[PDB]
Amino acid sequence: DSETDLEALFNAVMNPKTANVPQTVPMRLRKLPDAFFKPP
Amino acid sequence: RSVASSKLWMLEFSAFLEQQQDPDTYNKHLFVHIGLEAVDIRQIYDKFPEKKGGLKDLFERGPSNAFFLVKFWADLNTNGSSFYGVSSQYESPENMIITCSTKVCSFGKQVVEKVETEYARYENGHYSYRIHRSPLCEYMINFIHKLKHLPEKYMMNSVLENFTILQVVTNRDTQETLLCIAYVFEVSASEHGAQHHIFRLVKE
Ligand SMILES: *C(=O)CCCCCCCCCCCCC
Repeated sequence: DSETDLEALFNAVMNPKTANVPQTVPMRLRKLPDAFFKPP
Repeated sequence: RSVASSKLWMLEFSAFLEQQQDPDTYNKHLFVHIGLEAVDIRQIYDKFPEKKGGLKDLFERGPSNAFFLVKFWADLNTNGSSFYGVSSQYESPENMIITCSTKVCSFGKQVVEKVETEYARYENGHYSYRIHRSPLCEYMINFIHKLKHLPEKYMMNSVLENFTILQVVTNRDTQETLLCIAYVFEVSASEHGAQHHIFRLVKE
């Protein structure tokens, strides 16, 4: 596999059953300011 | 002067699509545009290239006042005669030769790097540097096309979770970090269109 594979990246969201990408911590679950998620 | 270190200030930054309707008519759409709370940099290291010359390495070498995180809400609401461009403008008290390196990352891994060299123009007591109508790389054009062809806006944000851009502006001769900007993206859902927030990156 390749982490930089563009097709895989988009396939992971379009067809979650066949997702083959690194698993990560969503930004909303991280220690970040409120302003990061609320637009001005 | 938000995106500014002691040596360099980015006054303007924008990515755009320009369409030529006829020889005298041009339509331009802005995806993002710029024209300070602290974020713990450790919270975003995994999203950018690491090892020597990577984000952690760059930040540790400093200066710490050159390091920024920009969160964009991109405006993707737009339609042979097209040009995808990036424009940016900088000012400095110093007459330097600067290099601008832009790295596009997926899952923190570099996919492509674009490198530009810029020379100074004297302007009202200071020196101005402009990257004018720099061509957006094919990867970025295709990425935008694939985003817009996703059925749902939540799918767009899901993809963009693992998509980042790192911009490092350097003094070519001294290798000093003049500005380092980490970019994170979401899709704009607002009537206002493109929006942004700018943070300082701090060690803890
Ligand atoms: C290719 O040469 C890399 C150059 C990338 C320049 C950064 C422009 C930012 C693109 C913003 C468009 C929004 C995409 C969601």
